[PDB]
Amino acid sequence: AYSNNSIAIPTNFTISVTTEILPVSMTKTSVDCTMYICGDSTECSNLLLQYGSFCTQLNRALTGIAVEQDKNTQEVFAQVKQIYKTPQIKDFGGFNFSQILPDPSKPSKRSFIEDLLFNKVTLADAGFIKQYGDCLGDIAARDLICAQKFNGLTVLPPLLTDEMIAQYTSALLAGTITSGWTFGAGAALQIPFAMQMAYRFNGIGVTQNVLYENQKLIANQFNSAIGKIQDSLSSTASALGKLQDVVNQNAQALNTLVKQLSSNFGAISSVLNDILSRLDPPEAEVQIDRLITGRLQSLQTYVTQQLIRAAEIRASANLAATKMSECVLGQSKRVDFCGKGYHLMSFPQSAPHGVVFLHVTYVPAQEKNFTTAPAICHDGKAHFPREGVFVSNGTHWFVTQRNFYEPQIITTDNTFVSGNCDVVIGIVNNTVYD
Amino acid sequence: FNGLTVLPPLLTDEMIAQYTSALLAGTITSGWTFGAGAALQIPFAMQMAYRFNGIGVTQNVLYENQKLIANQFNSAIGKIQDSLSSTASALGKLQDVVNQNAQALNTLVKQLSSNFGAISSVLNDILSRLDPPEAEVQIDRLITGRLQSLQTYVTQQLIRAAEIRASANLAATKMSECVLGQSKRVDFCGKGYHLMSFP
Amino acid sequence: QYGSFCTQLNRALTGIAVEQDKNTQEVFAQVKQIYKTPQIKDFGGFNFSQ
Amino acid sequence: LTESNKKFLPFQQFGRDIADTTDAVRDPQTLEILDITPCSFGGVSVITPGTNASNQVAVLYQDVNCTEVPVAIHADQLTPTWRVYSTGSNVFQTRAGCLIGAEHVNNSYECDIPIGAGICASYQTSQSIIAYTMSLGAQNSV
Ligand SMILES: *[C@@H]1O[C@H](CO)[C@@H](O)[C@H](O)[C@H]1NC(C)=O
Ligand SMILES: *[C@@H]1O[C@H](CO)[C@@H](O)[C@H](O)[C@H]1NC(C)=O
Ligand SMILES: *[C@@H]1O[C@H](CO)[C@@H](O)[C@H](O)[C@H]1NC(C)=O
Ligand SMILES: *[C@@H]1O[C@H](CO)[C@@H](O)[C@H](O)[C@H]1NC(C)=O
Ligand SMILES: *[C@@H]1O[C@H](CO)[C@@H](O)[C@H](O)[C@H]1NC(C)=O
Ligand SMILES: *[C@@H]1O[C@H](CO)[C@@H](O)[C@H](O)[C@H]1NC(C)=O
Ligand SMILES: *[C@@H]1O[C@H](CO)[C@@H](O)[C@H](O)[C@H]1NC(C)=O
Ligand SMILES: *[C@@H]1O[C@H](CO)[C@@H](O)[C@H](O)[C@H]1NC(C)=O
Ligand SMILES: *[C@@H]1O[C@H](CO)[C@@H](O)[C@H](O)[C@H]1NC(C)=O
Ligand SMILES: *[C@@H]1O[C@H](CO)[C@@H](O)[C@H](O)[C@H]1NC(C)=O
Ligand SMILES: *[C@@H]1O[C@H](CO)[C@@H](O)[C@H](O)[C@H]1NC(C)=O
Repeated sequence: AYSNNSIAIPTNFTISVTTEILPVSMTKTSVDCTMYICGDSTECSNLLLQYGSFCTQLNRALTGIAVEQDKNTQEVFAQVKQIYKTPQIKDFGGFNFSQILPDPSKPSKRSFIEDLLFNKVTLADAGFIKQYGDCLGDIAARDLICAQKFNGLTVLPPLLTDEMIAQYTSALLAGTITSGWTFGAGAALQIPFAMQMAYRFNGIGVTQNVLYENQKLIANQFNSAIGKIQDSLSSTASALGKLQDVVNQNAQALNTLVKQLSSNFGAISSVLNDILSRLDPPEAEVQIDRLITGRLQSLQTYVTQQLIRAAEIRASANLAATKMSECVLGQSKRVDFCGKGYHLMSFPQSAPHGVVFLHVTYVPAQEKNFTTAPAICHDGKAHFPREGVFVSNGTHWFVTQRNFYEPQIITTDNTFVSGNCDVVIGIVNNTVYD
Repeated sequence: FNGLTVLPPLLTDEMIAQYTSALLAGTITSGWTFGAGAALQIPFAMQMAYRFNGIGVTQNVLYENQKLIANQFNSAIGKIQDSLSSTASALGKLQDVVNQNAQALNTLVKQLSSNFGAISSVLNDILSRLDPPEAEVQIDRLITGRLQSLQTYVTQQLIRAAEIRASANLAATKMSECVLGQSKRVDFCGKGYHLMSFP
Repeated sequence: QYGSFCTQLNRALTGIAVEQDKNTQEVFAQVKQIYKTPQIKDFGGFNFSQ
Repeated sequence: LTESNKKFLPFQQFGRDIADTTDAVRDPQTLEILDITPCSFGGVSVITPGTNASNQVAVLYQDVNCTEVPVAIHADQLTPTWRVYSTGSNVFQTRAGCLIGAEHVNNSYECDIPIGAGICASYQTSQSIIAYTMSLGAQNSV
């Protein structure tokens, strides 16, 4: 409902907490050059020796990918090298952080929401276990992991354990709740939490008296938002599609690489054993060469897709690092970067091969239309407000701030004089008491 | 006829135009308020005064010189329209993307005539002249070549898709920051002191 | 007799198409409320007809 | 070749694996099922300082507990000066396999050579290879 003399000013507000999930790293893998192609065969290894440095390049690329995965994790989570511990007190002016602060009861010092997130990913760490005792004498055939292990494909463990990542996140949380943004620019400087919230309110353009007068309501809204986030996490399971997608893609790539070993590639048989069993060597070289070419093309395809996926994950990790540095270590004025609305704060939470951000924002709730004028005329002078807008309650004229309806009587401190009343368009007549 | 097809986009151009029209109406009738929540009405001159305060110039400068600024804006829009209607090389990027994709597809089609070391590139006149166990060698050579061509095409497509994804992410950030608000980043929403953007 | 060579190509092309649609949606679907152009054009001398 | 618990069909002779590999074979003379395992163990990493520094190395065996390290790597039919790295004295067990050839210390330093699962190796003073838990940083409080 657009008009040239009508404005709408919000009266209430809502404190909303949103979730953002960003993949940070993927699984690191290694491939045996000889045991995948010519597994346990001196003749085939001798033939493979005539292909030069084909697989050294593959090993180099995979090593670079693993190194960059560790680097991505370090850049995302190691912003601060000082490990602040959670204070013994919880007097944060009515704010309840028990759902995100670490819980010493668990064997891994993780919070409730972190436990939910780590239990929401159905991966079971298939690369782990299988400690060369599981692939031993048993009635059943080999699993999908023993097949990879016996054909030269391995998974390297990450440098940082989940407990160390949890410690980093806990230090970040303690710093951001006990010092504000000061711990990112240097030494951590203590400040009561309500004062920090007032500073953020001033940052978003709302005077801190709004926070001070309505502290209890804001604290209750924050607690309810955290509870709703926890309930949503504990109910649904499709919010973590990205991390599960990365894990599934990597596992599918490895499984396809294993299952490609049964292709004939134009030879008499895909089994290397029953070529040297039936064919004399100089006749067997042709079949062995065809098999070598096919199995060497498979590895190149796998490595190329791995490099592309690594580039995508590196971009995601860079975005996550920027988000941490800007939303968590400070207050961001970029729109739609740290949550929809006016950004207040963010809280980091660790996830399997990823990070989770709890953005806290300020949203106006109920608007009310009013009549507004660009300027107020007086005895040969025009008046404009220093900070705020002019609003009339049908009979009187007041000045009020932008994002919260708080009318004030027009005095000399509110408005400044510039020019005369004829130049300005829409300037209305009203009295300005001193 | 050789198995290569083009899938239509999910969103038609009319739906995209509707989205852009909604964005324009919101940004001209409410300011930046419609991005952070409910759209709140405000007269346009007051919104321009708010932007002037954002760039560090007192709003009385806008109020006193409203007509001149409006005329300058109209003249700038007219000059932009004339420049668009005169030249044609300003849209090199989109035409470049279209040409690259079309050239890739055309090269993939034209690669079907390569012999790849076989007697003939035509599959029909190998099974016509050679008995099957002897024809298997030629068929295998042709299969290997035509399977390598597809892999090269797919790898190039993946790299181009990554580049386009980066460009789309930049476009989304530009929309959110320049259109849904006022940006203080230098040289991000135009050279100078940013006021507004229109998609 | 060449195994799953082309299933991977199909998977990659499908992912590319899906991400193209996702790119368009992320760029253009920021707001889900379709505001219509006002009947008035009294924008204080500014001309948006073009 | 080892003894197998797998059951073959009465007329079967070979057993095939998922990746078209021979798993178990029935002995023609004594009708028993023997499973076939490759004698090449994948997952051996060599931790070394530069060749200009020294020649000492520490070997890491992935996903193996050091009780069955000599069995896994077939240390019986191996040359000397490799059987030293199979059954040693500086045996340390980590979550990323277990490391042989490096002395374990309880002092936490900054990471020098990342091994995995929070364990890093370094070459320090005479000189020897030490392995330790990496340090995230200096403890602090507000
Ligand atoms: C614009 O404001 C003038 C007064 O300055 C008023 O007469 C006119 O009706 C307004 N325009 C509309 C469309 O209401
Ligand atoms: C704002 O909303 C809360 C929650 O409904 C309510 O308790 C409070 O009275 C409202 N404030 C105003 C000024 O309407
Ligand atoms: C914080 O919430 C938990 C459960 O949500 C509750 O047990 C605890 O008492 C709350 N904190 C305070 C100070 O009431
Ligand atoms: C304020 O008034 C305008 C015009 O009279 C109307 O279109 C608009 O809906 C009103 N606002 C509310 C919140 O009712
Ligand atoms: C607008 O608010 C003022 C402030 O109390 C009041 O005196 C005045 O009567 C109100 N106007 C109307 C029309 O209610
Ligand atoms: C305010 O002053 C102007 C000239 O200074 C005059 O035209 C107008 O009528 C006055 N308004 C009222 C309500 O007296
Ligand atoms: C806006 O420009 C068009 C052509 O550029 C013109 O026809 C129209 O009259 C202009 N608007 C006004 C209000 O004059
Ligand atoms: C084969 O002959 C050997 C030697 O006499 C004997 O030990 C073995 O039991 C025989 N196996 C069968 C299946 O007859
Ligand atoms: C190894 O490199 C260092 C580094 O300069 C050098 O001082 C040393 O002489 C080198 N060792 C040999 C044996 O050359
Ligand atoms: C195998 O490794 C585990 C480590 O989880 C260890 O507890 C166990 O004792 C080892 N096996 C033997 C036979 O010692
Ligand atoms: C290091 O800690 C282990 C485990 O407590 C202990 O057995 C060992 O003696 C310690 N080393 C030294 C030098 O004290």
